[PDB]
Amino acid sequence: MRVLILGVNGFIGNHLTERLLREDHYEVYGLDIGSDAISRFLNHPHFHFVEGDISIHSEWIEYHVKKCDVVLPLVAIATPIEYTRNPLRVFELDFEENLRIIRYCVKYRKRIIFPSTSEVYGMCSDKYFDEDHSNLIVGPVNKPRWIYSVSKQLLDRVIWAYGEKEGLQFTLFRPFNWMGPRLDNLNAARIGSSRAITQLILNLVEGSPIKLIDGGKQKRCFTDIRDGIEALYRIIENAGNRCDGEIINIGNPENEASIEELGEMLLASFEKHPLRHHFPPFAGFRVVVEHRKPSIRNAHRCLDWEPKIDMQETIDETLDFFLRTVDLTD
Amino acid sequence: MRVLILGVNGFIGNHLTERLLREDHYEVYGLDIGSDAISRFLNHPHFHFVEGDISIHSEWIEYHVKKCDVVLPLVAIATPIEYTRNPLRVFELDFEENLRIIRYCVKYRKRIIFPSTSEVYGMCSDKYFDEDHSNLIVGPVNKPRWIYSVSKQLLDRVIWAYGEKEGLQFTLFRPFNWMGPRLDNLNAARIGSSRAITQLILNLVEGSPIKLIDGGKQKRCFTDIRDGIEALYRIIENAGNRCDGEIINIGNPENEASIEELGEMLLASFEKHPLRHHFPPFAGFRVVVEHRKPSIRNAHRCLDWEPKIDMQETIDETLDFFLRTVDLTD
Amino acid sequence: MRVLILGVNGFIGNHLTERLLREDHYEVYGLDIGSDAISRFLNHPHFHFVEGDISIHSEWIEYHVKKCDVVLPLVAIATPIEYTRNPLRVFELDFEENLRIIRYCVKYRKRIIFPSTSEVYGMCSDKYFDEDHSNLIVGPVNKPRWIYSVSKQLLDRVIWAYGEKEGLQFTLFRPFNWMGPRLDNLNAARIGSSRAITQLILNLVEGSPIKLIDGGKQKRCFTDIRDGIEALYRIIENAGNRCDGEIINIGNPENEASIEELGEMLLASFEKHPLRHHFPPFAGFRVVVEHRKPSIRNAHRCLDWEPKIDMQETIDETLDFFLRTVDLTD
Amino acid sequence: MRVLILGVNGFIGNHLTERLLREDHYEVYGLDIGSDAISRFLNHPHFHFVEGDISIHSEWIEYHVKKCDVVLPLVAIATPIEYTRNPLRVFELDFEENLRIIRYCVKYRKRIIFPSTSEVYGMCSDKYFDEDHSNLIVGPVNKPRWIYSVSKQLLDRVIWAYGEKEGLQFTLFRPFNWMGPRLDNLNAARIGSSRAITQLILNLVEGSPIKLIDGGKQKRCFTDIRDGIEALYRIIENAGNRCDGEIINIGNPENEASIEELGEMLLASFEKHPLRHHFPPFAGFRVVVEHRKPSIRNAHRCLDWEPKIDMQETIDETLDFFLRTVDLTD
Amino acid sequence: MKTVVFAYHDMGCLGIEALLAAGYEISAIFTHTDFYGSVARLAAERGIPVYAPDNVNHPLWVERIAQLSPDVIFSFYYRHLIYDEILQLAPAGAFNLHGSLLPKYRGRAPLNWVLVNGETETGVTLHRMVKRADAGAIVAQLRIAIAPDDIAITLHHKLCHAARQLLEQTLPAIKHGNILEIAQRENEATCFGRRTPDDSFLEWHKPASVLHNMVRAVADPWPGAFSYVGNQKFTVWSSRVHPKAQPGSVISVAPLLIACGDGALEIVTGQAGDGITMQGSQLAQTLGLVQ
Amino acid sequence: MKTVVFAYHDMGCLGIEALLAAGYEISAIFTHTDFYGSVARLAAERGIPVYAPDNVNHPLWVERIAQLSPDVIFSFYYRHLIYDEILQLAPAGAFNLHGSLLPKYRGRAPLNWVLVNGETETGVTLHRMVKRADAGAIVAQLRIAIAPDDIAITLHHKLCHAARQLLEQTLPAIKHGNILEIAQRENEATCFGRRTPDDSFLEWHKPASVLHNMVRAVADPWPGAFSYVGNQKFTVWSSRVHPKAQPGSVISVAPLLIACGDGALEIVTGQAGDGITMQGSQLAQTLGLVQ
Repeated sequence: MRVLILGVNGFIGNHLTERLLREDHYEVYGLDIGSDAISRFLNHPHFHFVEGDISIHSEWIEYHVKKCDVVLPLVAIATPIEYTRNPLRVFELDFEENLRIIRYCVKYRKRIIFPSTSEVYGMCSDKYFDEDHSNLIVGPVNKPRWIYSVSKQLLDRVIWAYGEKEGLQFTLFRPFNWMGPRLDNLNAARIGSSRAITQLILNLVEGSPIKLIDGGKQKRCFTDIRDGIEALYRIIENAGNRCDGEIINIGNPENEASIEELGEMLLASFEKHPLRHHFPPFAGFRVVVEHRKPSIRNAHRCLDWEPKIDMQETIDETLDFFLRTVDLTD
Repeated sequence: MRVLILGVNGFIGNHLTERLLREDHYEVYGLDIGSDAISRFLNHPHFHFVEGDISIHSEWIEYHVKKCDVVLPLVAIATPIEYTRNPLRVFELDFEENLRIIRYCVKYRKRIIFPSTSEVYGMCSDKYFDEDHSNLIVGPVNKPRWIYSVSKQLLDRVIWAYGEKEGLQFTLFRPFNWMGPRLDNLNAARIGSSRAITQLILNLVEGSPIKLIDGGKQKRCFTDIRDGIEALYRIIENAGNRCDGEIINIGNPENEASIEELGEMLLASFEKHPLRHHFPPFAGFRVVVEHRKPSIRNAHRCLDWEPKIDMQETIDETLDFFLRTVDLTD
Repeated sequence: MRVLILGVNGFIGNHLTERLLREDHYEVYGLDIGSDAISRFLNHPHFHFVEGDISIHSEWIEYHVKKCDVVLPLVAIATPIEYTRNPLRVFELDFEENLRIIRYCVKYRKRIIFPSTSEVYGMCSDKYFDEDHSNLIVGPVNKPRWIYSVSKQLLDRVIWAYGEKEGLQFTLFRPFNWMGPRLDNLNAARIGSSRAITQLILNLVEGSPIKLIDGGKQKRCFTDIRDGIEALYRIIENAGNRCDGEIINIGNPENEASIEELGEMLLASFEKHPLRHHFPPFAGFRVVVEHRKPSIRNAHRCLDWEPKIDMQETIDETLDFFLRTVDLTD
Repeated sequence: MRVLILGVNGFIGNHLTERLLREDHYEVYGLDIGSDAISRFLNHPHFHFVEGDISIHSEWIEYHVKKCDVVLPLVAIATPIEYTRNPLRVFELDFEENLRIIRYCVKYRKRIIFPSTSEVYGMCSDKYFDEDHSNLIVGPVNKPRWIYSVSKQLLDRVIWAYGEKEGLQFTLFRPFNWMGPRLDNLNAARIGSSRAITQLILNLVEGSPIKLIDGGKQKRCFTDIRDGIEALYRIIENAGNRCDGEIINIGNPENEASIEELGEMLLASFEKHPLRHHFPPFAGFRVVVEHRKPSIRNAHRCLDWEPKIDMQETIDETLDFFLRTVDLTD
Repeated sequence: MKTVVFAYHDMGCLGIEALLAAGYEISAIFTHTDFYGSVARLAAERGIPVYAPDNVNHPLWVERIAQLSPDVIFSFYYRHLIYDEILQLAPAGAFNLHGSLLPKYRGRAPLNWVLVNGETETGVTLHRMVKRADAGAIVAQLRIAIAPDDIAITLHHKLCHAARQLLEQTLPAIKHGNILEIAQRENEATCFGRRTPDDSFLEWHKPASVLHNMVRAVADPWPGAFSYVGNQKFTVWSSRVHPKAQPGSVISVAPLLIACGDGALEIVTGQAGDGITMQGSQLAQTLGLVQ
Repeated sequence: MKTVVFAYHDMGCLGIEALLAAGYEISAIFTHTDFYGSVARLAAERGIPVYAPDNVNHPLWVERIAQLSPDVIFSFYYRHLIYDEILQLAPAGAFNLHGSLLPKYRGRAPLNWVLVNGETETGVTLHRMVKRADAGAIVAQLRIAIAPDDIAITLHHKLCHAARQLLEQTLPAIKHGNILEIAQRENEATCFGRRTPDDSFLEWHKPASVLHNMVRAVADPWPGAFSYVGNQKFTVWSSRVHPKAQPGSVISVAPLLIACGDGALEIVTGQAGDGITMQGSQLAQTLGLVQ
């Protein structure tokens, strides 16, 4: 099984590649423009680094789709300010360039495992966002923050249509704030790591304040990467072909917190940490979609999966690794 | 001023062409695959029939965009059953082929006057659908009727983006149940005529029943083509460049009726008509988005326009012309 | 013999088409975007009007090259102010679009008869500009008036190279101020009519002044279209294949005058004309490459041609026809 | 700053790469079909060898333009006999293939640093060839040696036009007989090394005669590569953006000599050299554009540059390195 | 008395200064992003919050203004519609300072239009803001004469001076309460829209006096009145009217006189295209004109 | 005495007026296309031919100037090189009016650089134009004091006033003939180049007084001194210096005080990005600053 990861040089690429290389029947083709995040797999016999950029290359990516069996496109900009500061580039990369890769899979009859986004639900009023039943709610066109949500949704619909009409084999997945070791940088155009926890950990690391937009009462769910990657690994395995044509939220709905509470949890774990003294004093909380909890019935059904790691162990492990790998001279 | 109408062989094409030819400074290029609906302009010195089909032609349409100054793409399927029976074809024609025409305008720096749809608002809860402020509400992906609404909306957003980023000059318009003489056939892929009144008039003409889906309590607004075409003509004139980058609902919000009431109005006008005896007895009302009223402030502001024809005169005139032109031997 | 004239709707197109239709073995395909200048040939059995534009069409022109035997590309902007006001468009049309047509001839092994320009010699100091021996002299790059001269020259060199390397059959011709009935409009992008005499006749017709740039001491040669078209007709006939690979100046070197003298000659012929009273009084001479006389040895040798019409008869005939066809209500 | 050198495997590539790698903020991408001339940089962390050929590759070069910030296209044939023996190939490579690279820079908004040629001035009669004021003088079309000069000039004009119309950032440079260590081979299609000194040194090395075409009274200027490369390095640095849209002669106008004198200088330096005995006796001088001195005001102004190395030290250093690296067994 | 002010340009600056001198508490100033004074700089300097949204007719701004609880609202040359949902927030009402003798010259650019039309007088009016723009009752109106040699800029300074005089006494009067206002008679109103480049186009068939007024109306620092010599645009920066030829034809080139429908217009200074300003005689040569 | 003048800005206008008042015959004025007076408008109004070529160092202009036969040439704030082939055309020489106490501050923007460097004095100098720019012998030099509260615009007006005073007496003196000029001592010269946006960038590790001078040097109507709050640019339009924290850190937000390498700088007024000017306290909130 040849697995093509586009945008391997990051969080998901790292953790997914580790997982697949444990198993004896995977060849991982990791496409990216750099390899610093995964440099320890470069010498692995079943890892294959592929030089590339999905905006520049046509034929090279197309080739690698043909060569491989399953494809995971992880290249996208999901930086909120960018939705308003550089909307065209968000659209071009996240929509147009990924659409080309989708069409390569259709053409060579390959399976695609596509990262949809939890942002597709928008201001959905269900308490549990359900992939198969929840209505998707966005604001008017004069609220440009929604361009990312709606680009990703239209891409889902296009995948769905290729599936219905052209026999594309797909699974869509929606990560909810995955977190752990080897988080993407905040401005890396790679899907997967919780931007909210990376930002907060960054605040503590830099000694900048934690912004609570309107008191930080908006609630989010957070998912350990060990749980998340286990689910994604099962989607890849696709026991019984039970993931075919499915849309699967992957998150831990019991790991719910407002940004305020997430703030306090991180701070507690931080102040307790043996390396805390390398970092500045706490600059403080700064007052400047109200809920986003996944239904995980689809993951229960298709993957026989449920999350095993509590909030506190994921927080602690995520923070610990981040602090330990910070370069203190830079 | 060279005006390119794509899909001229219909309701809007007819009424728009009549209007522009009254004025001495218009050359109308009417593109279509047939000319029966407009055959009386074929000999007019300032009308130019152009053979074409927006799904087949690339270069020929591109040429005519370059040759002309302003472009009105009226080719689209807006037949509700088709959204569910032939969704891919609705998407391909209404979205993909119109997107090519948009990009021709961008490339040759031509003005585009694009028919958005009142369906973009979806289940918006505002009483008056406002182009600049109302949120757009659709159902889940498992409700495929929304594919038309969302295709048209994404096209608006793409036009908007070309406008912002690439200096495209556009005006978007949204017709609300325009009606009058020379209605499109129910399955013609041309935008503009109220499918609800055409269907009902057809019921009376054929002696089939009028379907009131859940009692026909859903309310719609209806607009005489003399009012509608006057507005569209002013968008073409673009006094003061006041229509640049604007989105304009064109409807008469005082001409509100449920399908039931529209039913009774048509029936009254029908039973009173001198040619009623050529048509079968009334087969009856058959019980089988709840409101769709436009805000017209944008049309007030940009066009200095307000609708002048009451419900009853539009109903009567629309019915009268339809009945008089029916071929009774076929 | 199928003769393809690109840009037939003008001076050369008219006079050439007349000449070829006198002979029984020519089929003339006259390509243009309008036909008003040649409308009296539209019904001729051996004239074939072809709709087209060399900047828009690819395949249609290519087709007509394949269909035909010999090709005369007459579309170019040679309006001096345009060289400085719209240099890119002069380059794109005159160079790039004509280069495509050249390559069509190369590909389908057709003969090309190409209008080079007398402007290629530039500030050549020979008294007689010689196609085979005179050096070409232009100013620095900071003198943008030379972009037209140098674009045309490079096109000649490219034709020459196709001839040497790819067996292209060509003749190049250089007209020197051809004049007669049916002059091109001053801003028509069609080669052939003396812009200097059209301007002057226009001054007299409009009652504007005749501009003598630095006293109008720069000397030019002027050629009756009956002489010019006779030469071009012989190039088409190509007796003995004696025009193959040749460059031929076509002008009358004895019809030499400064702009001042040309001015006085026109004015004398004007004041004497029976329709002079329909035109305003003379607004006067207004003080605001010094010589451009062709060698015609190549035309003597290849065509056995020499010019037969004196300055005065060409002036008189050119003016007379212009005045008689002016629309006095417009 | 990512610097893309196309045709790095030569004189300029070597000396430029050395210079840029001294500085800590350059990444050099050296594109070529071989690496023997630069093999000692292959292991450098900030040098990146790129396999390529500008006549074969489209997408690969395009990619590397996008990836990089500034581009230096050094691939061209400037071997005089080739202008007459293989003119089409000189045109295709030097003009057509470089034009593609120019258009890649335009498209991705990259800066281009382009080697124009001192041959553009041709037979200009100014004593000092001035980039901004000197007229360019070439012979008739029947003197095919000028095809190289005129191809390069038209390329300059096209660059200039992209600059004016399309916001291309460019600097043009004109080297005058740069010389030093690691001279290009005489038939390498790479710009930069004085063909006149390479030939002469070759005569001495081979024991062939030095050809003085008409007595070798034509005068040339010669420039040490340490001076030349310093200037080019400053163009790359572009302090104050003072090189934007500029054309810069880079030569030493005080290092003037006829070919005869250059001959005698080389011979004197040769006969004095400790390795002279490995080479044959002097075969002698053989009798078989008269001046080409640069104005360097633009380099003075933009780069604050003036040449520092006298004729004799450049001659001696150039000869010394050549002799020392000759393979005496081959 | 607390107030929220909408202001721009010199009138905006002097209105803010007058409110401050009259003891009003300015909670916020709404203005616009861009020779005149900057309301934003004045606000920034006086420590008054300042906002420049492109459009305030939205609930976001209604709420922000409501929170400021103005007793009264003033508009001093603000250029956009301030809708009633905002104006009604002020119990004491909203007042606008308009540069004309209302009801004449409601609308845009009254400074320029009064010169275009050759009025011999104009003025400043402070009036209540009602549903209908520029039609509310008059608190006070102060007339100024327009001199034959006034141009837009000199008239502008006179209007600003009149505005200062008017506000100095009326602002304290408003602070004391409602003033019996003078109704505008609709049948006497005139309204003008924003001037387009076409509105400063000189048409020579018109009387020289009318063209001269057009030159005065948009003289520097305004865009200038313009015409064409064939296809060459030129601007007439200053002119003089003079007491038998085709209109538009050159009577003389030094001085440069152009025949009009009636009388002649001397182009004292002007420029060709985007070239520099020069005396008419030089402009004539630049344009290739001859008698 | 006839002259050809190169002039721009307020200094150019006052220099032209002074030449005219001194009886010089101005044959032509060379200026540039664009709050200050327009030399072109002044020339156009006075009926003096005016040219604005981008570059005069070309034979076309040498010949045009030669034909005007100037006895003397003056440069009053012309911004480009006028090469010797032109200047040598005037037998009486060429003179330049420079805004500094030459030999100090030769070069560009002496008005701003003297404030940047915290000079307590500056002045205007009229000097002969020689091969080396701004180095010719001095005809006269007039010093003015720079007050602690002067900013670029107030100093500019003082310099213009000094220039008027200097020219009023020196121009007639030149008309009488050569004046014994005062040589500039090269060892005492300083030269400054054109200021880049980087030259107005506030670096908080510097003394508050130095930063305060930078604010003064480019205050409105100049571009303003600027810094960043992370990735957000802001401009400091006016400031105050105040007498134990990381440089660049916020000491207080009302008033807005920023710790410097030494002392603190109060941002009295400023703006965020291209936003409007506001008081420092409001700017602090706009930028999300807290103590």
